[PDB]
Amino acid sequence: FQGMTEYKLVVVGAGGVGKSALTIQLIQNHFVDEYDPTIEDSYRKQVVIDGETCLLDILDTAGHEEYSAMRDQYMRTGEGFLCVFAINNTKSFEDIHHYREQIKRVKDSEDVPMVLVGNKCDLPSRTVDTKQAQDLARSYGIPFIETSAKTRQGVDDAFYTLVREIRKHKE
Ligand SMILES: Nc1nc2c(ncn2[C@@H]2O[C@H](COP(=O)(O)OP(=O)(O)NP(=O)(O)O)[C@@H](O)[C@H]2O)c(=O)[nH]1
Ligand SMILES: CCCN1CCN(C(=O)c2c[nH]cn2)C[C@H](Cc2ccc(-c3ccccc3)cc2)C1=O
Ligand SMILES: [Mg+2]
Repeated sequence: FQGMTEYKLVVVGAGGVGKSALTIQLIQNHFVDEYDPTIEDSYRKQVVIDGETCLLDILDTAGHEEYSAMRDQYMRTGEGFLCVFAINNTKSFEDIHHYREQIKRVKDSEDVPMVLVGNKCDLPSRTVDTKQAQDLARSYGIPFIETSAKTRQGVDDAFYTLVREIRKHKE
């Protein structure tokens, strides 16, 4: 034993779905009301999951980005991916297929650890039903979790679930 296990997590999805708000709620216990578009930012947190101490290295990505060799390079180093849409934005849900294809291409694999995240569950303007998102996740063989970065519903669960998926794949 030379130190805690490290997990490299990448958060992807369309512009404005709440990738940064989810990550800042996890790290700082703070809700960000402002919309400041991301290029690329990285965070670390030590947590205990299923009795194992580990270090989460989290990469928060841009939601609007043309083809970039530099974006492919950091995605290749990711071990697992949170694929985020907003439950009030149907286009962000339709964009999930494109994120999943991008990940499979860069990792050269059909079997990459991933969790589908439906964020902004606190808002009254739902356009994507729970059953539709659950059906999509079942079709991919991955978990689905509903979150709110404002209330904190599901935030720890999304990240911890992704770690559990990475552990299953290693074993
Ligand atoms: N009501 C509510 N608002 C949210 C939630 N998550 C994010 N928001 C709001 O949505 C806006 C965009 O959030 P942000 O985290 O910056 O989105 P992003 O996916 O990181 N955008 P980008 O891809 O440009 O970096 C902000 O005004 C933020 O407060 C949520 O769960 N509920
Ligand atoms: C230290 C400077 C570089 N950073 C920036 C921020 N860090 C800091 O501690 C910090 C504190 N003050 C300012 N920065 C933690 C961060 C650790 C980290 C996160 C993510 C990844 C990753 C995940 C997926 C794919 C590829 C890579 C790999 C590593 C990091 O190493
Ligand atoms: Mg962001």
